[PDB]
Amino acid sequence: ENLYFQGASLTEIEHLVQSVCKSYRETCQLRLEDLLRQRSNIFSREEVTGYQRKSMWEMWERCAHHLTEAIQYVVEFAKRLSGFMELCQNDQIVLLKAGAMEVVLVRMCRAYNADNRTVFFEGKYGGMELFRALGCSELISSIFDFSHSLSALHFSEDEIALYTALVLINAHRPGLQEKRKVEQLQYNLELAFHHHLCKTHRQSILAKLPPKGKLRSLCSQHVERLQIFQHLHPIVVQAAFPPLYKELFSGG
Amino acid sequence: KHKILHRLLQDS
Ligand SMILES: Nc1csc(N2CCCCC2)n1
Repeated sequence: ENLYFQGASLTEIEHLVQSVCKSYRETCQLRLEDLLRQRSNIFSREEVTGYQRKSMWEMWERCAHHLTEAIQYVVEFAKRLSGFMELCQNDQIVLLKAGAMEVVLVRMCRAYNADNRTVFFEGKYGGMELFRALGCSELISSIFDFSHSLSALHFSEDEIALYTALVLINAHRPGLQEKRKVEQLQYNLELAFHHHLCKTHRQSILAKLPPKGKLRSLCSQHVERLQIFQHLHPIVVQAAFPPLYKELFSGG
Repeated sequence: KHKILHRLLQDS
């Protein structure tokens, strides 16, 4: 069915490296240069107050919609990924349901500026105070601290590409039917990723990378804060939340 | 209940 479901040679590993870096470039949502070309367009104190003055439900809707758009590009990355489409539909959904948010959280460090501790949100850079109306301060400081940690690693687009393929292709996801098939694909991508770090003299970041429990904690915290908002505003979720968001985080 | 993932995966 697919080459990456068996043992691959050094040459095949080299083509996987370029395949992943290619698939990523076609689905990154915003170019790194465009994101760096805005670091100076910061939201004003008046605009920050404007966000802070927005209702909790409005802030949640805006954020859920932005999360949904970013997740949609991650779905495209997955489809263009070598071996993902050769997996069954159950496994494709399992991997995307568990991995999509984790990929968005990793991709996010590009859109975060460690110098001023701001994130590119709705056209400009704003600090974590911009999201004060959401009513989940622990989650926002946890997402900023994580992006601050990944920012310290000085990732290249290629490194983000290779690592995000790994975050998604996880053979340990509960509910996987073809566990051995996902095990071989994960192995080949681990080889692909480690090959590039070796070739680029970047193997030192391997020990500096966050644990798999960190990405899980952030995803679980998101589902927790969503359950709390849903209890407060059930109609806002039902009527104004994107169906993809509800499918991934509310199971319908 | 929603199922948009099945559509996104099929749509090519
Ligand atoms: N649904 C949801 C919860 S927190 C969130 N984020 C916060 C960081 C910036 C983008 C939106 N979205």
